[PDB]
Amino acid sequence: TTSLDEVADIELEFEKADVELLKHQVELFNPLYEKRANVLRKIPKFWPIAIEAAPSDELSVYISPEDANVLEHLIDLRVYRPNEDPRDIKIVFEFEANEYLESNSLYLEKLFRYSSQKAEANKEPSQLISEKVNIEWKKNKDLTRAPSFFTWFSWTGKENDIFEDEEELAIFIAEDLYPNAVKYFTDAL
Amino acid sequence: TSLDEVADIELEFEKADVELLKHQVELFNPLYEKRANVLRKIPKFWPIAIEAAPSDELSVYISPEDANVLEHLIDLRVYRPNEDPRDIKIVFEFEANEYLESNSLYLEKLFRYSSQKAEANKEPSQLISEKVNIEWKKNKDLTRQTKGTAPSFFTWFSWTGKENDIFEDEEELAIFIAEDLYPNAVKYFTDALQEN
Repeated sequence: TTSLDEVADIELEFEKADVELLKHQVELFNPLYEKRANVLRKIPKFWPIAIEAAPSDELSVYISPEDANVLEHLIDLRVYRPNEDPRDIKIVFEFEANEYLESNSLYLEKLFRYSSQKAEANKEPSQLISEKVNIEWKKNKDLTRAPSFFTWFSWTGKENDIFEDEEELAIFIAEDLYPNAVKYFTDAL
Repeated sequence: TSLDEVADIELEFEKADVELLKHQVELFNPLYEKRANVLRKIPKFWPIAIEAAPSDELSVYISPEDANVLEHLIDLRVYRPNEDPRDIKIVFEFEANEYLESNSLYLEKLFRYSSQKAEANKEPSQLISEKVNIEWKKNKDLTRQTKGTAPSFFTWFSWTGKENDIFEDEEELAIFIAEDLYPNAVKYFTDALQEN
């Protein structure tokens, strides 16, 4: 067992501490977020304003002028880490009634699961996989057919192992947009 | 208003970030010490990891001559030794070389989180620091450059943040060392080791 072997093993210990730390983060921030979320819902167009105020190259860049008409009715956004593996992120979008989305799809939920295999096998690592989230577009308002922001909901990451815009966006929502929504909104004044 | 309620809540988030960082420190302190003991057995680990780290955050500030000094960097440590876990101490240790006198082989730079500075242009300046004295051997002082306007990496040690600028690249570098290079060092090293 070389020093090179020791280092790789110790790195596995760091991964476990990372998971322990996220567990603690989950306990800490869940009540704060729930409490924040029910105040934010009373602030008209809080989320499209915060998204617009967020760095455009992180999100705004992917949003059509038409995508923006849908997102104008985004009334709620939430991020969860609901699984025993705290690295899985669940992102929720809720829209008020509008001209584009059938009312079944006014609530859209997407789950990104940490993958052992994908993480194990540039090399800026891709770690996340997801299931296609179905959207019922109103006839005939389907922006999924430049590309629409809403195509992000079909991404799976199971086709290759490149770290793509969709996965990076998922992390931005979870680790930046969501914690900082209030700062971004206030920046907008 | 319901926007002044958001305010009160936002202060709770701020208390929680700090609580969370405090837990992080107790959690990782011994892991870093264990890791550091093994890394010291691995020659050139730090210059190899510095080199493999993203160039746009680090090696861009490193002239070839700087790099030559860094070939002799035998240890790098980051501490959060104070009450406020946002205070960072960054420690460089060098083996003997042509550039540093023996009492500058150990270089220590502390950054304090200043809430007054942080209260006052998107990732605004939050840290303050003291100049770290470096004793250079005769005619080896890399910070002494008039022409050749690009500052040696080593001018970073004199940054204080006590008088403010628009951006503070130096602070950005400090955070990168603390929050990216040091935690991801083994990952970076491994990328190089396995660029086969």
